[PDB]
Amino acid sequence: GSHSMRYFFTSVSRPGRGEPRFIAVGYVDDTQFVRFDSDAASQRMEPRAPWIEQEGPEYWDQETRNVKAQSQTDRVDLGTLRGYYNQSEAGSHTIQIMYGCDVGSDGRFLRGYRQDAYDGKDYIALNEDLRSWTAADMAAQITKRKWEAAHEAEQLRAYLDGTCVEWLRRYLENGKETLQRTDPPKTHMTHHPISDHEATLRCWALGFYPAEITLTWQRDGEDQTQDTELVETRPAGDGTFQKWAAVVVPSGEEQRYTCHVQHEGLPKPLTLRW
Amino acid sequence: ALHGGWTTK
Amino acid sequence: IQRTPKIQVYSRHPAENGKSNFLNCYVSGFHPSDIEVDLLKNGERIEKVEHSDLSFSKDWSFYLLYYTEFTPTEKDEYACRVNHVTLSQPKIVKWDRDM
Repeated sequence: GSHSMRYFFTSVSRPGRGEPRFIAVGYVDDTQFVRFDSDAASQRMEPRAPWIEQEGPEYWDQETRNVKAQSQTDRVDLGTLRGYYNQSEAGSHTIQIMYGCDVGSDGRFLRGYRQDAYDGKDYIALNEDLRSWTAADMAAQITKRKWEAAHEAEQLRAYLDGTCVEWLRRYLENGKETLQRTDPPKTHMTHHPISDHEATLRCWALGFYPAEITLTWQRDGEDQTQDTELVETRPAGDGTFQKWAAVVVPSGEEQRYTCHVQHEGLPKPLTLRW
Repeated sequence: ALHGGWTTK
Repeated sequence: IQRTPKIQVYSRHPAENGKSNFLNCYVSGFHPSDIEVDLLKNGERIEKVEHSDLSFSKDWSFYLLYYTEFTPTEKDEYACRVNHVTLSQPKIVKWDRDM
């Protein structure tokens, strides 16, 4: 199916405690493959997947230089945005950045993106046409005018729909064997009395990849998203994911409830009953 | 591979 | 402005006493990024605990996975202890095999 390459950046100011903490991570689909931590001993971009380690020292040289320049740009922007928002130099603040590209199974460019945040809220984002910007408030409009004048969208577009796709295609080929394929979810159900008259029915899905999945509970056709407890999808730590959903039912009426599972490795939507 | 371009905010 | 973490403590593979497994504490949905996460065995902090690299979701909230190899014994109690600015007292979530 489709694939993605995404880079995530976080810069957190440390007032009076040194330079800002900077952490950068690269993903292909849901698989991390590179990392950089300003507080780590290497001070280099590091491999985190087997198929990226075959890259030569000139690759790691360029990636280390480019990730450090991103950290130095964020240092400037932390001070600049503190001024835009009229904040003191004493508080800690966060800049987060995400950009990347998606390709189809044929390798064709589908979409590129770039989004920036300040203190966990939207700041500025590139539009899907890769030609215009959307600022979230009047402070971020200052950045937009500066980027519109410098024609930043043109150089960024050349990367997002050009170089980004180029490297993603190469990574998909270099890691074709061990890149996590669509692993179907293993499903089962459990039953947990909470009293003499009620019980918790929990619907499980384990060891699946990718992370996208849908779990729903029906009671005689009708839906019960209100009385359903749904946990966030969670990593198993081996490359696969897990998720469960639970409903409290009256003892004796368990047969009136059905769980429904949807994944990309499922030919048809699985349906379970206790 | 990362983007090698930086415009400050 | 500040969002409190959601905590899930769980094992990678179905728990079976005597068999080596992996104890996970997945913390997500929090902001700001500074957080303290300790895994506990019978109330005491496991010393060799690894964690993933900081990342975030579409809503910009952060998530982290702390993990360590453990050999579950039915008498041993395991828990995850998390401290965040949104918390007054550190939150302790005990490991339950049915969740």
